[PDB]
Amino acid sequence: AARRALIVLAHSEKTSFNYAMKEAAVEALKKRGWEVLESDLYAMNFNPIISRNDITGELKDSKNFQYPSESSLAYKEGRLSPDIVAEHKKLEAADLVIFQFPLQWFGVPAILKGWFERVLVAGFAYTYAAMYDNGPFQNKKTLLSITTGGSGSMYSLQGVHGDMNVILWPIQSGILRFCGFQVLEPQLVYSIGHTPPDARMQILEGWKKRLETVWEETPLYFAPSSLFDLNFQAGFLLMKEVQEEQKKNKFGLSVGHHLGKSIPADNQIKARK
Amino acid sequence: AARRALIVLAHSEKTSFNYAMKEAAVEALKKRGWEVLESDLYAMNFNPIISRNDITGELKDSKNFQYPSESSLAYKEGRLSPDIVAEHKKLEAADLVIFQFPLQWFGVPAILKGWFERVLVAGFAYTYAAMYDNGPFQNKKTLLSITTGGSGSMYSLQGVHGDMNVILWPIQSGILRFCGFQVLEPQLVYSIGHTPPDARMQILEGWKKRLETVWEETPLYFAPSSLFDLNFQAGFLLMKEVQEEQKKNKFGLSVGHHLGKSIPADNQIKARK
Ligand SMILES: Cc1cc2nc3c(=O)[nH]c(=O)nc-3n(C[C@H](O)[C@H](O)[C@H](O)COP(=O)(O)OP(=O)(O)OC[C@H]3O[C@@H](n4cnc5c(N)ncnc54)[C@H](O)[C@@H]3O)c2cc1C
Ligand SMILES: Cc1cc2nc3c(=O)[nH]c(=O)nc-3n(C[C@H](O)[C@H](O)[C@H](O)COP(=O)(O)OP(=O)(O)OC[C@H]3O[C@@H](n4cnc5c(N)ncnc54)[C@H](O)[C@@H]3O)c2cc1C
Repeated sequence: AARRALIVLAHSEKTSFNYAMKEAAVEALKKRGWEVLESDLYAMNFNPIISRNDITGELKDSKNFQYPSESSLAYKEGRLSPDIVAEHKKLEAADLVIFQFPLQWFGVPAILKGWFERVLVAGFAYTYAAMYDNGPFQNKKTLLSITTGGSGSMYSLQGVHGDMNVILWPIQSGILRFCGFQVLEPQLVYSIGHTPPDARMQILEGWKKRLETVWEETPLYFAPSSLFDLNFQAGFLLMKEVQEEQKKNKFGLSVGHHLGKSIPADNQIKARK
Repeated sequence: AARRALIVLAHSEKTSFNYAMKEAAVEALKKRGWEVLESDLYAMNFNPIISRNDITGELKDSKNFQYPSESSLAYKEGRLSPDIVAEHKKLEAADLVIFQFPLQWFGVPAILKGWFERVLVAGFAYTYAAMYDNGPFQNKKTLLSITTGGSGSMYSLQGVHGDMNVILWPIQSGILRFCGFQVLEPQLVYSIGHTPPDARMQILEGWKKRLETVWEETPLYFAPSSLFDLNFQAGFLLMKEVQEEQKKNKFGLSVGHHLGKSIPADNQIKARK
């Protein structure tokens, strides 16, 4: 059941808790006989910006340059930048992809974003035909390990910043679910700048221990594609019948599919129903 | 009433609609006697990645390096990287900041995100004391001009991707409202790869015309800070009384503050109530 796992880290300092959280996981997975691959973006000095350099050879139409087309084509033609391929080879091998990073401006780190924008190529990572539960990565599992500066309360429903589930949605459903991944519960660590030395260790211990059975956890619930007429005809809308039935439901499905009703609960924070 | 405006563009090609949308705005504001400043990030070859190079001189504690502290301090001590200050000077002058960019992975472009993470320094852009409607930029107005590859329907409540409002929330409330900005209605252009030549022009015309009166539009509604006990004591929670009262309300306040109830409407797309 256990095999290869990819750990993507987005942090410049080796003295950070984010780096700790990194080694911990690596150390953990290894003991359980896994095979860990790493993409320490800051270390690799990975390139975040997307440009016509990601492609090799004739640019087809270098006049009215368009990245989406130029790249998915470069992909099939195997003319993609070597540093971008390097990653694909890793993704192709990883069964479990883990993203370690400090929450920055309600989102993912610039350098990480770029990895998404550059690595997750159309044709490889996704296709209008192969979206969400049809995505290419449906056999792989992924989760987010985040480090927050603010406090847990700040993200509660009555907190200043608002529901944390909303924040994760764009990342978990928008990028990972999109591509096909099975999104597991996110590892949330609030304000480590406030947590004392003890807790920090117990947190690393909890981390390690949670990894002993990551592969056996249930994924987060995202609205299944079946509920939609996935065609440019219907406009990719929730099927009339499904809308019909859903009318009898008091709750929405997921954060993005609240359907105007009350949003479930920790739909994006806890895996269950 | 009219004066300086900053336009930040995140697009590599000068042949893109996003570039069109950019000149249009510039051209428009200028006719109305504005003074336009620009930060074509790809052009400027702006640096997106955040690291200890953004600081000049002695790094205080270059042992357990921590970017939040090291930077806000470099800010006050005027020891910030020159390219980062260049922007600050622009922000300080701009009355209206407009962000033009193609939606990428349900978010902002890597290079743009970096600008956020690097330019919006603590002490200048925000402070735990000065957040949201207390933010430093409360006198400036901002809006997002986005270009989507997918179709409008795809983002509807019954669409594959889900409510568009959720997507914008992290950006509009999380970054812009946070810092103090008055967030105006976002300029949404869905799938221009499908819109015909005509529409494209009319869209640019609409754009132009909408700018003749941007400064007079009403901002989007975000839950006012007054509703919270903004202190590390209470944990920045919605005041008990406010919770009390809010109990009689059927709808939540904003996307992030849905308070478990039904989310208003185009709280993030249309400015009104
Ligand atoms: C541009 C930007 C935007 C941001 N936006 C947000 C935001 O929107 N919301 C928010 O909440 N926060 C935000 N932050 C703050 C950020 O989330 C925190 O600074 C970050 O998560 C802290 O994690 P870290 O791994 O860097 O750890 P560090 O700051 O280094 O802190 C780790 C702490 O644990 C100690 N430690 C390190 N290694 C170990 C180990 N192995 N064992 C035990 N103890 C150890 C360290 O000494 C230190 O006290 C932002 C920061 C930046 C720069
Ligand atoms: C990494 C990545 C992630 C993405 N993620 C998403 C996503 O999550 N959701 C999504 O919906 N899309 C996504 N996209 C697609 C992206 O949103 C579109 O490719 C982009 O918005 C198109 O805008 P553009 O300005 O580049 O225009 P272009 O692709 O260049 O297209 C402009 C069109 O208008 C024409 N045109 C150009 N200038 C003018 C002018 N002055 N007057 C009249 N016509 C003109 C052009 O000939 C062309 O047909 C992603 C793309 C990438 C590369």
